[PDB]
Amino acid sequence: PRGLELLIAQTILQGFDAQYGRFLEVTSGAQQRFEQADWHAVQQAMKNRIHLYDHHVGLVVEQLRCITNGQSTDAEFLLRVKEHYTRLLPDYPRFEIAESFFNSVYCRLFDHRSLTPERLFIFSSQPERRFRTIPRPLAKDFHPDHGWESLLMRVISDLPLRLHWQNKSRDIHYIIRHLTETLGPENLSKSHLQVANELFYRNKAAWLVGKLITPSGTLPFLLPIHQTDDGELFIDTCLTTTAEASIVFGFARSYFMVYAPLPAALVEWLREILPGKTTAELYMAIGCQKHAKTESYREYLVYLQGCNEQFIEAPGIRGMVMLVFTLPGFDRVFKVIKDKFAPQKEMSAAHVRACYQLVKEHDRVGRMADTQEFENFVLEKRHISPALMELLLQEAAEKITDLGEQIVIRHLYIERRMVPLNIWLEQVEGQQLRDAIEEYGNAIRQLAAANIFPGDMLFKNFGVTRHGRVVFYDYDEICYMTEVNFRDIPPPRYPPWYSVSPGDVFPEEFRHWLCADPRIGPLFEEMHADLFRADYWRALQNRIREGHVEDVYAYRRRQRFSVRYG
Ligand SMILES: Nc1ncnc2c1ncn2[C@@H]1O[C@H](COP(=O)(O)OP(=O)(O)OP(=O)(O)O)[C@@H](O)[C@H]1O
Ligand SMILES: Nc1ncnc2c1ncn2[C@@H]1O[C@H](COP(=O)(O)O)[C@@H](O)[C@H]1O
Ligand SMILES: [Mg+2]
Repeated sequence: PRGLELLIAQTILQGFDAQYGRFLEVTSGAQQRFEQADWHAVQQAMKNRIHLYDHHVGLVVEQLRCITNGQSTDAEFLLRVKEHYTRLLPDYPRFEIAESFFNSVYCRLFDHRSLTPERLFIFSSQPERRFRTIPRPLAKDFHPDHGWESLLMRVISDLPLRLHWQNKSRDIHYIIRHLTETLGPENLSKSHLQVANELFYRNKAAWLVGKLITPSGTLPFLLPIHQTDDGELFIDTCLTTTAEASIVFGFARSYFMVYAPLPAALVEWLREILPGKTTAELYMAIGCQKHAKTESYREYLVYLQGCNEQFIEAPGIRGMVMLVFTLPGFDRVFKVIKDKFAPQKEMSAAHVRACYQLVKEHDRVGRMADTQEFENFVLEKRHISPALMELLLQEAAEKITDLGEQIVIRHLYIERRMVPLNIWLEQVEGQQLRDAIEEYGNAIRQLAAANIFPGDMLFKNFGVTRHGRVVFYDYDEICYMTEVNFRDIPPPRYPPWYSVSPGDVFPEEFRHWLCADPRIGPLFEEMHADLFRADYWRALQNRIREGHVEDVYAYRRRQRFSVRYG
């Protein structure tokens, strides 16, 4: 009886302990991967780290099964287990993530249905932290008592990175000028530094994240440590702006790889810098993706209970395969695969689902948005707008089940809500339009350089962020770059003896679409003409196959030290 309820509760908790343990054993390898520039490893780590959590929830559920099987499928029994599990939390440093794990297990057990607040931690059970004193620092303070050249030499001479610096003084002085031109000699000496103990690794970079304490108030202080074609460590640029920081930790970049024995602590410190990020967003930034899903559902529930607006179909051009809706004042959209696709389409829901999975664990490169897959998402009929309820019933009838006052959508994705780039290009003008086309062209370029070929490059498949960045979001259109045949001469039209086969792509036909509006055409020819040349694309897939891995700067290129300062 009791003993069993306890074993279960404890095997679930032992499960979380083990998964987080494994999770950071992986993370700790980031330094070595970067130190030996093993770029291909860095990416496999991103995939293995992402699967860990589900792997363990898997093991734990199997155990839970053998351990009983008869009771696992029993809601009365699990009510007790939750009871005990909850009494094990007051101790655990990572209790919040411990709750998510319990939920994950609960869900696998009941195939994601009947999720009441009494059966799982949809809410928390624990009092809000509101931090005391971290058991151990997590960040060090640096005062310029001879500082700036001394302060910096001291911090640069603290990184555990085992490679040679290709002229520190050089980089160290670049940093000084920036601060100087930014704070003014006076306050620069009134201001100090507080840099996090751990480096945030991502791709071919090792990030330093600290706080610039100005008498004006605290500010972001980030230094992207890069490495030369032959192992030289150098600091490329320095960002002390909140907006800048928001991009570096943007939702369209792969999560950072930062060693964090106590996540909640790290998250809270982070709020200071980039204060526009919500709780889930901060977790997601440092890698706790599954836990952020838990927090996302909470922020959703909060916003929902506090608004008298109904769910309506997302603004823009309706799609051939997905049905996407949103709440007026909410910063996300829901996307569901439609029962049947438009005649012009010949792919399976399975393939669509595969693409979303493909990009989730991909080097998102800052151009593809993170998404959250939800099984059996529940909505309250009285919340769905009449126009939308009929769309769902007509387009996704198979994916929705009635429950009287509420409906259940079986599968769906949730992602950052942006404004469809096709709408932006019709709202913006002048400089703002140039910035969009450049931003758009560079999106294609970077996706391409990371073995991702957008399927349909039409504006309607891209979105514009709060910062005016163009991010791709129509994932089932995608295919790997080393999997498409680029061609020079386009097939005749007379708007087929000229045989074209699956995989063929004619970069010159792009002119026709991407340049039909006289407003933007010229802008393309000026900033992105290369995109119409099949030679350009083939060169790109050559470096891919050659195993090359292009660099990505989470900032404007004209901010790189080697650009502005000589
Ligand atoms: N992240 C988003 N933010 C804002 N609107 C979005 C977002 N994602 C999709 N939409 C809305 O839905 C439309 C895009 O639907 P979408 O392109 O994703 O279906 P689909 O992707 O075309 O099917 P397929 O992938 O096979 O091309 C846009 O018109 C846009 O208004
Ligand atoms: N259908 C759902 N409705 C509401 N929350 C969910 C749903 N599915 C999963 N979650 C939440 O997301 C976390 C589980 O993610 P997962 O393990 O992939 O099922 C849990 O902490 C749950 O609170
Ligand atoms: Mg589309």
